[PDB]
Amino acid sequence: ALLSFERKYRVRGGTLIGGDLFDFWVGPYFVGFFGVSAIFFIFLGVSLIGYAASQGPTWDPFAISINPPDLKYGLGAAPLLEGGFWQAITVCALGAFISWMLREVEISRKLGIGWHVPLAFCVPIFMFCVLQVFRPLLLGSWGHAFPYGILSHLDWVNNFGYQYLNWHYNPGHMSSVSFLFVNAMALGLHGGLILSVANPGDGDKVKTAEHENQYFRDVVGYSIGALSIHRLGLFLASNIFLTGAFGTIASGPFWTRGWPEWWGWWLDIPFWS
Amino acid sequence: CFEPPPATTTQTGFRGLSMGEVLHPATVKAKKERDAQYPPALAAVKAEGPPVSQVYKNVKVLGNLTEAEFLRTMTAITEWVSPQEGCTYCHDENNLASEAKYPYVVARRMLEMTRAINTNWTQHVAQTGVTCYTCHRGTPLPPYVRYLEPTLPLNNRETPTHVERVETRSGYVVRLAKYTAYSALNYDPFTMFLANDKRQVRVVPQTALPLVGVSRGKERRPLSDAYATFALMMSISDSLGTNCTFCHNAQTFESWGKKSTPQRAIAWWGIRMVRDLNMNYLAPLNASLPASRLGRQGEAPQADCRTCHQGVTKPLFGASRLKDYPELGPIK
Amino acid sequence: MYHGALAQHLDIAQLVWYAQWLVIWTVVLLYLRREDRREGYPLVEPLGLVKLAPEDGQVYELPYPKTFVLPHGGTVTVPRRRPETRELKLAQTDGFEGAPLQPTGNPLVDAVGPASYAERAEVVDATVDGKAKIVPLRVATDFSIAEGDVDPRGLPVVAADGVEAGTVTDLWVDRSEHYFRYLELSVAGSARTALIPLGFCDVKKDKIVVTSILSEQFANVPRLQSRDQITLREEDKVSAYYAGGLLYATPERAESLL
Amino acid sequence: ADYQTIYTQIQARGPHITVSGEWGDNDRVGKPFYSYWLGKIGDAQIGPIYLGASGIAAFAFGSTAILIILFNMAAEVHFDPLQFFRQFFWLGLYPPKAQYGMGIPPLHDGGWWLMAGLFMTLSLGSWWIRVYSRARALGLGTHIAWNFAAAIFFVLCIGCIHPTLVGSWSEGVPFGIWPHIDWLTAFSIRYGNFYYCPWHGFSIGFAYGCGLLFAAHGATILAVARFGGDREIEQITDRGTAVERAALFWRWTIGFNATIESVHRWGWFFSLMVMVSASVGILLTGTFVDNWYLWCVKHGAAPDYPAYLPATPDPASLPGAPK
Ligand code: BCB
Ligand code: BCB
Ligand code: BCB
Ligand SMILES: C/C=C1/c2cc3[nH]c4c(c3C)C(=O)[C@H](C(=O)OC)c4c3nc(cc4[nH]c(cc(n2)[C@@H]1C)c(C(C)=O)c4C)[C@@H](C)[C@@H]3CCC(=O)OC/C=C(/C)CCC[C@H](C)CCC[C@H](C)CCCC(C)C
Ligand SMILES: C/C=C1/c2cc3[nH]c4c(c3C)C(=O)[C@H](C(=O)OC)c4c3nc(cc4[nH]c(cc(n2)[C@@H]1C)c(C(C)=O)c4C)[C@@H](C)[C@@H]3CCC(=O)OC/C=C(\C)CCC[C@H](C)CCC[C@H](C)CCCC(C)C
Ligand SMILES: CC(C)=CCC/C(C)=C/CC/C(C)=C/CC/C(C)=C/CC/C(C)=C/CC/C(C)=C/CC/C(C)=C/CC1=C(C)C(=O)c2ccccc2C1=O
Ligand code: HEC
Ligand code: HEC
Ligand code: HEC
Ligand code: HEC
Ligand SMILES: CC(C)=CCC/C(C)=C/C=C/C(C)=C/C=C/C(C)=C/C=C\C=C(C)\C=C\C=C(/C)CC/C=C(/C)CCCC(C)C
Ligand SMILES: CCCCCCCCCCCC[N+](C)(C)[O-]
Ligand SMILES: CCCCCCCCCCCC[N+](C)(C)[O-]
Ligand SMILES: CCCCCCCCCCCC[N+](C)(C)[O-]
Ligand SMILES: [Fe+2]
Repeated sequence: ALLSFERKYRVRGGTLIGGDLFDFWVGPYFVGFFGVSAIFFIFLGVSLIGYAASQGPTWDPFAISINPPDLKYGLGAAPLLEGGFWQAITVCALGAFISWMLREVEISRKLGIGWHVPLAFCVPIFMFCVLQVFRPLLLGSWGHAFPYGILSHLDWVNNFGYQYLNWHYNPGHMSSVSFLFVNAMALGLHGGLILSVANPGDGDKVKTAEHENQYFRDVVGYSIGALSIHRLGLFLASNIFLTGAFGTIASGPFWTRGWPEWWGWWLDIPFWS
Repeated sequence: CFEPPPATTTQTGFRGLSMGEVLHPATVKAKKERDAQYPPALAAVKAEGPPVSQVYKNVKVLGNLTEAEFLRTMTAITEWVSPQEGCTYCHDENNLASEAKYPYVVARRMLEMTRAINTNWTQHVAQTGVTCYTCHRGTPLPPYVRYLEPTLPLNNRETPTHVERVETRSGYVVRLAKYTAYSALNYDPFTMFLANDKRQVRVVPQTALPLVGVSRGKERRPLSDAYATFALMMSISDSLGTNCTFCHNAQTFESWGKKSTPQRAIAWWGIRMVRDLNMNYLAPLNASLPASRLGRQGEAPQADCRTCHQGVTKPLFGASRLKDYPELGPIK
Repeated sequence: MYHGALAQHLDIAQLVWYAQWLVIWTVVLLYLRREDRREGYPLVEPLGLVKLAPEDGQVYELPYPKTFVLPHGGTVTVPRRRPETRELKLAQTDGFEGAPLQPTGNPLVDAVGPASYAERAEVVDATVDGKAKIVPLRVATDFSIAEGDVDPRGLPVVAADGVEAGTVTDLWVDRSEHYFRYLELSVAGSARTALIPLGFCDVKKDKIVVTSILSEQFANVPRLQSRDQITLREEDKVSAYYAGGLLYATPERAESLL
Repeated sequence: ADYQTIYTQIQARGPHITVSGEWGDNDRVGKPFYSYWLGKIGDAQIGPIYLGASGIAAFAFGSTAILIILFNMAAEVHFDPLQFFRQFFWLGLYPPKAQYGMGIPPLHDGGWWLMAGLFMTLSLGSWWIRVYSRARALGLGTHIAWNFAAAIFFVLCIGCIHPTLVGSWSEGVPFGIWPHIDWLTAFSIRYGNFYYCPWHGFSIGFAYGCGLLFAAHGATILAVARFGGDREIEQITDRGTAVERAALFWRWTIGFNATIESVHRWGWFFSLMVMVSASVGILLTGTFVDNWYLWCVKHGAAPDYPAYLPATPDPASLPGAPK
């Protein structure tokens, strides 16, 4: 059940709600009040997916799709089969994600560590809200939101991009992509570096913090350092969505033309036209 | 930089596919007001007296009309094409049967062209049809035409800057960009696809696996054809003031059936109509036009989708004068 | 005919799909998940009594040992036998397997829960060329505070209760990374010194604020063996003490915020 | 809150460390200088830099590639310096537009592109040697260089291997800001929607996964910075409470956990697999699959949807319709 070093950490306390009532483990899993709400929302959400999928045409997991309502239903409730299941499942998803975040807060307090992880996890929750809640509110229908299906959600991303002719020219997207790419590079560099120091090979000795910094000063003239690459990593990753959200929100509510045309602000300055 | 909310949106596919139009109300309203300038139909006249083939001396196309009908046609033509210049744009004051001014002969061919559009191309123009106004908008030179190279501005009523002018070589990339909705695509889709019927627009294979004998080396279409098709599609979209999802489910651009809207099929017929118009009616007019109308390769100005549509999915928001002017088609 | 076609509705890309999944699951399950088990394994149950033979699963889930050759002599092998020796001042609040433990004594001194330290080597962490890594400025005389930043030497240390608890006498610096990790302070009215990690320090221009513990609790901060160097275990002891404060400094901090 | 996780409150200065490598200690040029503002969020020291043969070779070949591109870009605006700055994003150097197959194209239609391709490739190879050899010189493993090798391999796949395999240089990636972007859509269109390429899916999965892992890992280390969790090498060789807490945070959250060493293997593997997966997809594309959407349809994976507006037959296949 327990890791060899675990027992000393398994103390009472650190909860946000309920005190001792839900302050326990089941197997490796800490429960807490938010463990209980998470499971509630998961069970309810997965039930609604099951029921909705059975009323649909197929059981192939690649082809199942629970879709939002037609635009004409605006911000109202829709009949279950034609958007209402999507609406209910969306609420359950938010319930589950927020519960999951708040549970991590409780786990952090018990261990006497920083709350940085749940903080970081707010970012993808926020982005999910941008796609499914905020942007649909600004356009006036839940129908602008994405459908729940393995492949169907890609068809939505696809058409959404082509609604603005070439989405690659969206400046918020350019920022988002750049952070996606540099984050993946940086994780490889950081992971590679640490492994290279601890595993030089051929019975050679484990190297040092000084070797770490020497390697990057040699290769690129600068090393950000041990703590700071972790700060940077969080910053880079978080900015995939923090910058991306602007490009998403802007498309429709604040810009209706193609995204390449947006760059007219630069191209059509009279000085060089 | 930006356009304030709200946006008007429509649905063109199954819910959850993000297919539909996205429109800025102020932009739609400005285009509505521009297009509302379409002059109303002139009052109907009763058909009286002999056909103008017996009355007048040089009537080859509208000979079936009576005098009052025919003079009504001529007043309408003047309003649509040359309201500021008047009847004398095409006519000698002292001899109305003289063909000595070039606009006379061109106008005759335009009458035939317009009749052909409304009779042979109903698959595109339906019961709405076109008149002279659809293209001309009250000037002899239509505001949106194409040469065999790109020109700025798109509206020839605006005055070009030095860089915009076709002779300034440094502005070529910007001339091309603004015809392809500001993309950097390095292809002129007018000369490639709309001036004639030589090129195929379709580039996507219709099989999962590559067929042996078309899939290696010089057997293959170069990737450039895909860039060019995309450039045509950018240009088409901008010319109708819409986006790809008006015609396609982007899941599969190449598929018809449920993967395309009826507007896609209408657009298809539109590509054919424009080719017919350019090859058989508009391009031959370089013989009958002065040199100041021709482009740098001696070409007459020609038509694309914008020529009629001018940034709207239906030209003039579906306004029609077909019933009001039977003599412009359809012809039995 | 078709490039990529094989007999009986098969194609090359279809085969590569299956192969890719096989590679992924192989690397994840057989390699990475075993690399994950180099610490804390084997697991401890309510008394693993079978002393004469090992359970099969416990052997299967472990990788082959690896040996690290340390930079200043010695080797470490993982995974290995590491039971936690020291008596823990903790009692089971219930009979259930996953019920929390309660502190029986003073959890900060007893070093339980968030006050817990790991059993690291009683060894001074070293620089690339053998010197002690973490040392006060009095010893590291060639190191300085950067032009622009607060010199905290002289400033008071205000605890969570708002009481002045002591005065900052020195900063300990990491000579390998050029980074301050601790402040040293005199505990007023106790004739002793105490380290605090910078992460527990709100550095202001006229004071150092510390919300983790009360002023009185600075008395029982783990003492160092030597004045001018620190062991890896002592670093854990010192750091853990303040962390323990986050949950235990007052009775209300362990209870629910709502 | 731990303000140290946001920025360095008090910065330290001291003599500059130099770890000796097995060769090249004299090829380190420049004198180090310090930046107070950089030092808030990072190490204050900038320079020196190592300047070996492979690095110089990389700069030489790279500069040559950059110059070939810039000259061709400048030609595209008839050398007008003002229009060059204006239109920079829209300018590019293109592979052949015509189908010469594998034939060496004319300079006016893709030969300059091919040249710039060669010199970039030599520049990447030379930099790879730098990345590898510097590790060997300092007695470190070559883990970075193998990750970097996968990234270079992916570039070669889209740049020349895929063109070679289908037999047309016309399919290469153009040099330029918007033009390299435009290629993505042309390629996706040509090959029947890249969303339906499983290796696209895998690559994205790993790329998103890198986001997840670096956010989660970065945050984890910051959350245990109080206990020295940033000192990762000695937390591997001598488990501290930092990594015990980190491990238990994740075990109690998701039911299982890594070690401080193994999470770096997870990250390194995820990063590698972005590029490996991408490369496999491009190698299969054109070679063994022509339309990824139709391939998914063939194998029963594609979703289908009802008509909303009426289904629309292909007009080209109606009787008596024109070409
Ligand atoms: C033709 C269509 C295009 C398109 C259309 C597009 C759109 C419409 C949008 C993007 C967006 C984005 N695009 Mg993109 N795109 C991207 C990259 C990206 C991403 C960086 C970015 C953010 C994605 C996102 O919001 O995730 C969202 C992920 C979320 C919300 C994760 C939520 C996690 C949740 C909290 C937890 C879920 C838990 C599970 C259910 C639990 C189950 C677990 C199990 C194991 C127990 C690249 C790298 C490329 C390339 C190489 O060409 C590209 C091309 C295109 N994009 C095409 C040109 N793209 C987004 C953006 O930022 O644009 C500015 C966006 O809105
Ligand atoms: C703005 C653009 C978006 C986008 C664009 C996108 C693209 C372009 C591609 C994907 C793909 C994927 N997306 Mg997706 N996406 C997904 C989930 C997925 C997965 C099915 C897959 C792999 C993701 C991955 O490994 O991430 C990183 C996380 C990792 C590695 C941890 C493991 C996650 C696990 C594999 C997720 C499994 C989810 C379950 C199948 C769903 C829950 C089921 C319930 C009943 C428990 C979720 C759960 C959400 C939510 C809740 O917002 C989301 C939002 C978006 N995606 C936005 C709509 N997505 C890829 C795919 O292959 O699609 C078929 C793909 O190519
Ligand atoms: C309509 C167009 C689409 C498209 C077309 C597309 C294509 C054609 C290809 C991808 C590929 C990929 N797409 Mg993708 N895509 C992606 C994400 C991704 C990437 C994960 C993946 C790998 C590429 C990469 O990391 O390059 C970034 C990393 C690179 C390029 C490595 C560079 C390393 C190099 C050593 C750096 C050296 C530079 C030098 C220093 C500078 C020298 C230069 C000088 C000399 C000139 C997302 C998340 C989405 C969403 C959300 O919609 C999306 C939608 C689309 N993509 C649309 C469907 N996508 C690739 C793939 O996986 O295919 C299967 C791919 O080939
Ligand atoms: C998932 C895997 C990811 C991945 C992985 C990896 N990627 C690595 C490594 C790994 C492991 C390294 O080992 C290596 C490196 O060295 O890192 C420090 C490297 C690289 N990845 C670069 C760029 C990149 N990666 C991209 C993508 C992905 N990568 C994908 C996402 C993309 C995208 C997204 O398009 C781009 C643009 C360069 C910085 C570098 C090559 C330099 C070169 O080949 O020179 C070529 C020669 C030149 C003259 C170019 C000069 C300009 C550049 C910026 C170099 C200047 C440096 C110089 C020291 C500046 C002076 C500063 C001084 C005065 C203070
Ligand atoms: C830039 C910031 C990055 C980021 C950051 C972080 N990410 C974190 C943390 C941080 C810091 C954690 O602390 C937390 C965690 O614990 O790590 C192991 C977590 C997690 N990241 C997950 C998924 C993930 N992260 C993604 C993206 C990024 N992450 C970006 C890149 C993506 C995509 C798509 O890119 C995916 C799929 C889960 C594995 C996990 C949540 C578990 C959960 O919430 O449990 C609770 C909920 C469930 C177990 C199931 C709920 C079922 C609902 C009710 C019914 C289904 C509805 C659903 C909407 C249907 C969709 C269908 C689909 C086909 C469309
Ligand atoms: C039945 C019942 C009533 C239960 C009640 C209890 C309860 C609430 C149970 C929850 C049950 C549920 C819903 C379980 C699902 C758990 C989930 C969401 C699992 C998702 C796992 C996935 C796919 C993770 C993706 C990320 C990934 C690839 C991780 C692998 C590597 C790991 C383990 C990283 C975490 C990790 C990181 C990021 C470190 O930095 C670090 C540093 C030092 C030591 C350890 C670590 C470490 O473990
Ligand atoms: C060019 C756009 C024209 C304008 C403006 C006007 N007319 Fe015209 N007219 C035009 C053509 C091409 C023709 C030949 C028609 C044919 O079917 O072949 C005509 C003809 C006439 C006639 C008949 C003359 C004759 O052959 O005897 C008349 C009487 C006439 N047009 C009069 C007329 C008036 C009054 C106009 C201004 C209100 C006018 N036309 C404008 C071309 C164009
Ligand atoms: C788009 C399909 C058109 C319709 C319908 C009509 N015209 Fe037209 N016209 C069109 C073009 C592209 C051009 C070439 C540009 C040019 O200015 O020559 C023309 C030309 C004319 C002209 C000559 C004008 C001049 O050069 O000064 C005339 C007199 C003219 N067109 C008249 C005309 C009439 C009477 C029409 C209706 C029956 C008509 N046009 C329709 C495009 C299009
Ligand atoms: C209606 C007014 C359309 C809009 C808007 C867009 N497209 Fe289109 N497209 C349309 C038609 C009628 C055709 C067929 C052309 C023919 O002569 O047969 C096409 C074709 C394509 C293709 C090629 C499909 C193939 O079989 O190879 C592609 C890739 C394509 N279209 C894409 C596309 C994009 C990206 C668009 C928005 C920028 C777009 N099209 C708009 C009709 C219409
Ligand atoms: C004038 C000769 C035209 C040219 C050139 C093009 N189009 Fe057109 N189009 C025209 C008319 C008169 C109409 C009918 C409007 C109506 O009320 O029915 C249309 C219609 C379309 C449509 C359908 C729009 C809808 O149903 O909402 C589309 C999609 C369309 N046209 C596209 C299109 C394209 C792509 C063209 C260039 C190849 C093009 N049209 C040329 C008139 C004329
Ligand atoms: C045998 C011989 C003859 C044939 C084989 C030759 C060979 C191996 C060719 C290989 C060619 C390859 C791999 C080509 C790949 C091309 C690719 C992937 C290009 C991609 C992107 C290009 C971009 C972004 C170009 C940008 C260009 C510019 C910004 C102008 C140059 C100036 C710069 C300052 C570069 C900055 C780039 C960036 C850091 C911002
Ligand atoms: C394909 C890359 C070709 C580049 C050739 C130029 C690089 C020279 C390499 C010298 C390496 C010397 N060494 C091993 C001592 O580092
Ligand atoms: C991101 C795209 C994901 C598409 C996944 C489709 C893979 C289909 C493979 C099916 C395997 C073969 N079979 C026999 C089951 O059909
Ligand atoms: C699309 C990319 C797929 C990435 C798959 C990696 C998922 C990690 C699996 C963790 C499994 C945990 N456990 C305990 C069952 O081994
Ligand atoms: Fe790390």
